[PDB]
Amino acid sequence: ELTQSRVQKIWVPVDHRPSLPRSNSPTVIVMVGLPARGKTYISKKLTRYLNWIGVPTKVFNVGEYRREAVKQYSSYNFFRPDNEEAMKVRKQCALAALRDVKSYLAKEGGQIAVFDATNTTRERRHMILHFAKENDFKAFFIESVCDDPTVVASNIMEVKISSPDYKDCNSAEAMDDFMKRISCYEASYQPLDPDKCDRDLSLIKVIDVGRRFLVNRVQDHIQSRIVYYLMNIHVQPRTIYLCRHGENEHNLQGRIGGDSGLSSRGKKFASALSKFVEEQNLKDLRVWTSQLKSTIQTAEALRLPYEQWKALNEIDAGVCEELTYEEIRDTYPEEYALREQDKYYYRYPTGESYQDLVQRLEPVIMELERQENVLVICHQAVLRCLLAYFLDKSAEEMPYLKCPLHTVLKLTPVAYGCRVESIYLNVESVC
Amino acid sequence: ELTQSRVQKIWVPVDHRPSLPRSNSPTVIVMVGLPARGKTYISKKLTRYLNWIGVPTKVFNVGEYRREAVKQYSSYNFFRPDNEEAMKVRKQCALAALRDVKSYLAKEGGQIAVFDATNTTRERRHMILHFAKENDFKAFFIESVCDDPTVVASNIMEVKISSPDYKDCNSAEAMDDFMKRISCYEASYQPLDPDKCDRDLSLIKVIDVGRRFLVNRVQDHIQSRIVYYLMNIHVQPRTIYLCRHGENEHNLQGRIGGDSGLSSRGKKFASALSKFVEEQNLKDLRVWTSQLKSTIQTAEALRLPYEQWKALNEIDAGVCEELTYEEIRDTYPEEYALREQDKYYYRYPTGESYQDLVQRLEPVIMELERQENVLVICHQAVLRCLLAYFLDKSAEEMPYLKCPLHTVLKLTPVAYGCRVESIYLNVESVC
Ligand SMILES: Nc1ncnc2c1ncn2[C@@H]1O[C@H](COP(=O)(O)OP(=O)(O)O)[C@@H](O)[C@H]1O
Ligand SMILES: Nc1ncnc2c1ncn2[C@@H]1O[C@H](COP(=O)(O)OP(=O)(O)O)[C@@H](O)[C@H]1O
Ligand code: ALF
Ligand code: ALF
Ligand SMILES: [Cl-]
Ligand SMILES: [Cl-]
Repeated sequence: ELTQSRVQKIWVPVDHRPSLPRSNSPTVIVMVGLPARGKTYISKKLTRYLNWIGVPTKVFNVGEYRREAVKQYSSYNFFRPDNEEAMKVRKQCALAALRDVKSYLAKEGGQIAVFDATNTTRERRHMILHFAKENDFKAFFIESVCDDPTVVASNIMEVKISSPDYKDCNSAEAMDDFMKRISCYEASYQPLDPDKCDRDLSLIKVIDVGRRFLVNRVQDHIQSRIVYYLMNIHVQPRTIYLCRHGENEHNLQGRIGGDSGLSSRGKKFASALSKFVEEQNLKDLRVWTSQLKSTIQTAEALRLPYEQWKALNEIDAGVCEELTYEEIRDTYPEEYALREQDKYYYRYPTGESYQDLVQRLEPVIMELERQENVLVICHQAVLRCLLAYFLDKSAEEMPYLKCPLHTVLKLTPVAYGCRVESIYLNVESVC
Repeated sequence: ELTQSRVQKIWVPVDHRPSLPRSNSPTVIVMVGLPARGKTYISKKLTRYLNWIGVPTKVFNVGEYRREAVKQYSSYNFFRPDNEEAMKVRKQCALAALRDVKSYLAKEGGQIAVFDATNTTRERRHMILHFAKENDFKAFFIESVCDDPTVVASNIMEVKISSPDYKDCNSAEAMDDFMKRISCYEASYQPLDPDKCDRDLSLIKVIDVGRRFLVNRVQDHIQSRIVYYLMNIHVQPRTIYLCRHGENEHNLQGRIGGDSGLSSRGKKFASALSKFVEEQNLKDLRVWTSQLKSTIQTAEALRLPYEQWKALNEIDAGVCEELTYEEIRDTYPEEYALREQDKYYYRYPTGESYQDLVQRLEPVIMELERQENVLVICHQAVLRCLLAYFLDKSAEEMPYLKCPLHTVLKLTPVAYGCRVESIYLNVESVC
């Protein structure tokens, strides 16, 4: 005796509860490396990734604990190794972060805590290891090694000088301060040593902006997924454009899904998309579509090579496919109402949830990380899922993100994330 | 104007051909390392993987060229570095393999050539690099480093002593010969050096049976996928059991697909499966199901924890879902006949192909590589796809593999692959 859950449609054993109804290991990811090595960029982008694929992850940025504890930054003097008081403030900030890590993992349902600090000494890492061990937490280390002066300078310009630590600073003096800050750490810096001392630690060393990796003792599937991700991201700037198919005939009829073709306005969008792309004047631009006709017709207007992904097809509405929202309310009032109250987890009978979409889209996201400029012509539910990943929107908000017809979303890197610009292509469509 | 292809259902631009109709880089993977380091095991298992996911791959095992050129092996004396004639035979075998690599990649449609030899000197690798460069082939190196005497001995016992090179040998003398063979290579062995000399090569060094990896300059998505795979396989023995759901009510009716429940014989299978598993007497056994009721009912009979994968659900027959094969022939004679002539690539309208299945199953296969003992309770088309991967069956044969109801397929490692044993659980079912 199994029953199907109403929202997610999962078969579960009938729990004929008795008259008194009665009701693995979390991981600490330890960032390691000199200042302006990408530790915070990695921490946030990895966390963005892990949350989107359904692993509860949170960043514990010790520098933010320090900013909050100390109130205003004046100089690199705070980071001198001979600075006894600042050392103990720094240490207290780390312990306060660790307190919060313990609470997040052991009491708030978190799976992955990203412990973002320098962690450049064996003694500090021994301290974190002791803490993970006493809490039954796994520990995975990510060290970023970058000795290239151009990359470090560029990192300082891009994220440091505009930091609230330097609000009372100009660029040249910000840069000069930050360079001296970095030199404070150099004498005591003990890089991870997997071939000797760190033999037994689970780690990845990311070398020269991802050109080279050293990987030791991956222990489980989450570490395995983390490593895979870290090995496929790159820092060089690029643009991602996302749009729906031009309006289609089912849009005109208010019928959901199917495989209908472009209306005459959908085809006007497709020509305008073509003019938009040409005006972007990109050296190389990849174009991706789903396998549904409306996206492929749209891409055909571009006269560029394109590639079809079945993983980009619109959410499968199962028994509701091809129905209007009025016929859904009437034939399946119960299904309509379940969906409205739990829109992310809700599965159409014999169809999909947004949650299912996320899993189908995982390889699309991994390949997008590998690409440079890309235009993705897709579908409402798909686009929302992709946008949530790029803009770090939660599961609960994902199915409501605003993704109208005939509008390009243009995503560009700024600092520790993505900026979105909307470009409406001035072609009417149903609402 | 787009038309949908008949077999694969792909939208393509109508090719209104004129009256005269007119009609990237391949990769050489270079194995590196001492004898009995797993080079051939890796070459074959990687190739098995790449072919199953649709990348045409072939192994060029230089040792097999040498076996064929020289006729009978007597001793390690053949591999002495002072052996002028054998050196030139070895070199000629390598060049003949390279000739075949060129032909496979440049003329036969191959994408990945796995060049399986020792390749232990910088001079030999320079030679292969020159060959890839002059052919416009990419080159990716995989070195296996293993200094553990227990692993090397175990490798010799498992694959070497039973080699046709040692047909006129007993174990002790086979082992002794092979150890001296290995020592021939040690003086001239130049390991890959990514931190200096090999700075510019695309490579992975696999260290101590996958405990540690060094990765340099992954150039593209195929190398990226290769690395991911190599990092998630392990050599320790284990068993995989595969079976269909116990017979279901749609089986009884000859209706395909749906989400029907177990018949009374399907439930007798489920109890017997339970007794079969208990008799296997495994320490730890993972159980995986799809999200369709019939597999989950089957797993419930086991009283073990199990995990549901949507990726394990039966092929989606789209418009043919829930129809009998007689109603399919009658309503869709054309679809019936397209399927019969091209069964792997054929997609049901609004449904799936075996090809689609393979893509959905990729993460199931990657996680299976990470596991130890696993029982997968699934569905006919799924099981066939999985079996093809484990038994290295081609795409064309995959949809015909024999996968009857109420029968466990038990897969165990032997040498460079998997052995299958069939265990019928003595419970009748429709045919
Ligand atoms: N692996 C890497 N090596 C060096 N720099 C990187 C890496 N990944 C990202 N970056 C750069 O790091 C910059 C941000 O540095 P940040 O993360 O604030 O450093 P940290 O936390 O180490 O002080 C971004 O400009 C990004 O381009
Ligand atoms: N990374 C590895 N390191 C060491 N041994 C391995 C590795 N991977 C597989 N093996 C073992 O290699 C054995 C087969 O060796 P083989 O592939 O014939 O070696 P080679 O081609 O280097 O002479 C198998 O028993 C398998 O267990
Ligand atoms: F049918 Al749509 F975005 F409107 F996939
Ligand atoms: F319905 Al089956 F194997 F018979 F999935
Ligand atoms: Cl310091
Ligand atoms: Cl030799």
